[PDB]
Parts: sequence; C-alpha cells; structure tokens
Amino acid sequence: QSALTQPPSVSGAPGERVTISCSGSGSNFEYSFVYWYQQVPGMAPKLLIYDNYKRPSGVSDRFSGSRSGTSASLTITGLQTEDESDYYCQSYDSSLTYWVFGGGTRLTVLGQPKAAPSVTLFPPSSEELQANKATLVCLISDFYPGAVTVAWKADSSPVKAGVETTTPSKQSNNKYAASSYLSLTPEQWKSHRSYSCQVTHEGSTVEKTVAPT
Amino acid sequence: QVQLVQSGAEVKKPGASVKVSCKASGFTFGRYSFTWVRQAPGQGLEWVGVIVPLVGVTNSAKKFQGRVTITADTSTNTVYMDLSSLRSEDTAVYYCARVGDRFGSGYAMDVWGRGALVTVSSASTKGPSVFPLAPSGGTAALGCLVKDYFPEPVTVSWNSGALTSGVHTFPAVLQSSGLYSLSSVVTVPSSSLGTQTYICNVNHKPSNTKVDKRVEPK
Repeated sequence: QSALTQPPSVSGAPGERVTISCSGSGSNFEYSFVYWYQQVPGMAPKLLIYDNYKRPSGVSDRFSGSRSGTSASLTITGLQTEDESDYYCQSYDSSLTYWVFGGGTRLTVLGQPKAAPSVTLFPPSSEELQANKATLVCLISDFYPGAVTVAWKADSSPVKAGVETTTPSKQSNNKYAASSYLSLTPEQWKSHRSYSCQVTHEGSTVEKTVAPT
Repeated sequence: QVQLVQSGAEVKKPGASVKVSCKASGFTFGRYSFTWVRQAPGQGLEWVGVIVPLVGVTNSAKKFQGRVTITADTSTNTVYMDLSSLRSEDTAVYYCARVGDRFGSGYAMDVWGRGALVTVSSASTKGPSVFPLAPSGGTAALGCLVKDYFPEPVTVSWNSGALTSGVHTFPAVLQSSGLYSLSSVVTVPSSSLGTQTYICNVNHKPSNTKVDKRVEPK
C-alpha cells in the first residue's frame, strides 16, 4: 500500500475558513477518489465527503472537498467550536483491495481564553501508611489550553522516580483536567520534610506543598 | 436510521483471541461490503479488513497476515472478525463500517458502528483499595483514592448520590504494574465539614467490588 500525508493539525477562529491538505505517494493518486471522515473524540468516525467532492445527507454544506494536482483538500467554512475534531482523508486501492487512511488532522478552534490550572495536593492517608503504602495525589483542573507539565520535588530536589501522570482530559465545562501520582514508601515520605507538585502551563508554574503531620 | 450494532468491550491476555461481531439493523447484507477499522489509543484510524458476503471475498491488511479471519452469517446478517495471538499493540477500538451503495458501488464507509474496545494486558482482575483523602468563606476539598484495580471502569458516588455538587472524579492513571488508580474529590463549604458525614461509594463492576469509605477531617 501507499501512504496519504495529512497536516499534523489546523487552527482557526470562529467564522474563519480552514483547509486541510492530503497528499498521496501512489502514482495513480491524482485520479483515484478521496474520502474525508470526521471523528469527534469519544465517538465513531463519520463520513463527510466521498468521491472527491460529494456530500452525504445531513452533512453541513460548509464542508467541501476538492482536488488540486496530486492532492486533495477539505475546506471548513464558518468555523464553529464543535468543528473541533480529527479529520482523516482516505483512498482506496482497487488493485490491492486496501483502504488507506491519512494520519489525521486535529482541528483546534481558537477563541477560548487562557485559564490557569487549579492544584490540589493530598498527602498519603494514615490508612495507606498502615498498609505499608504511600501515594501523593496531585489533582489539576480548570486549565485551557489542554496541556500542562508536572514536576515533583522531594524537599528542594527533583524526583522523577514513581511519577505517574495522565494525559489532559476535557472537563464538562470545556476546560481540561489532569492527575499526577507519586508512589513512595512510608519511610521515603517520613524521610523528606515535604514534597511539591509543580504544574507548568503557559510559562507559569503553580505549586503546592505537603509535609508529614 | 440503519445501524451497525457491535458486541461489547472485551479484556484479553496477550496470546489469546478475540471475536467482535457486527449485526445489520434495518437492512440486510445485499450487495454491501463490511470493513473493520481500528484505532489504538492516541493514534489514527487503521484499516484492518473487509468482507463482501454476496461473493464471499475477504481481505485484510498485510500486518494482520495469519492473525485475522473475517466471516459472515447471512441468515442473521452478522459479520465477525477474529483476531488471534493478541499483543499490546492490538489494544484498540474496533469499528465496523458499511461500504458501497445499494448496488455494491462506491468504496466510502458511510455507516459506522459505535465501536468495541479491546484491551490486551497481562494484568489479572483485581478490586481496588479505597483510601480517604482527608480535608486539612473558604471551601474545603476532600476525596477518595481508588488504588490498584483492573480493569476499567470504576464508578464513584458521594453519599449514595445525594451529594452531586462539587464532585470531580478525575480520569485514572495506568501504573507500570498494569493496575489503575483514580481519585474523586468534592469541594464543600468548609463550615459544612462539621455538619454532616461524607461517604464515597466505590463500585468496580468487573470484580463486583463495592466499598463505602467514610472521609473524616484529620
């Protein structure tokens, strides 16, 4: 099979127009049909365009497809916040009976204002310490855009060992959340005088600290 | 309102086999084709295979040679994909998609099933240990740590549903041991801390583990 190259992503403000390109390496890509799919995260893909430019029933007319040389393009007119999704182009090779997907393009709709993360830090509970376990819990929430970086400090020195951090996840209020856990032994926790979960977001770092009580 | 109804989520050990089904709703096989498209977590769609039940032809991507068998049952209009000798790379959501117009023409996937999540992991089923996260015009934050369970999902309630305001259950973390951990925190007026009790109700259905943990001020 051959490969279809898509843009890593695309960004635009509400009402703006955005275009997503698609390049095939196969020799016959110019004349072969191209299809476009939209996948809202958490849902199944849906067909937007088939046969270069045709649009199924119930798909908004601000989606359109076109072909230029050995390339295909999807154009989204009048951007709306729900248009945030991944967009995949696809081609079909008749000589192999293969479907070939593009790498996908993530469309971000600009406009939402920057929000700093709220940090909540919990020490290991006494019940967990009685179970010979210890877990520090750093809960992060209410930040936009959807990216943070987390660092931990034992006293005034970095740790890295035992850090488990999740991917950003979209909250119900369209901001983002994340969690970071530090596994430790009861003696490590009572060895240091405190730990500090440092969350960095847009060049600003938010810090919380807990100590054995 | 035609649909493709798929089977449910399956948890598998590496080396095992999985069989996902896809049944037509509101139509019959006819001249349609049926494809299988999977999506690993955090990656793009990948085409797996295809079946044209009318003529009986089946094909699948080169990387799945010898591991997939696509079959069909015309009397119940059900398509089956069987993927054997599973590995971590096979952890994905497996979709079925109908292809072609009512004359068997066209190659666009126009009707999609909701998908079926397949998890491949050597971890064994385990219920979670629940620990309280004690609180220490201001608000207070108190929570529950749901530690070391497999597989997903777990549900977290507060006061059997009665407390729904200020509740934030965060997505879980996957530890290096294959077990999951998550946390659920509620924000309350700090003066309410001495008015009432707070109980988090943890339910882990894959292990029928139900835990009620009281969360008290230090």
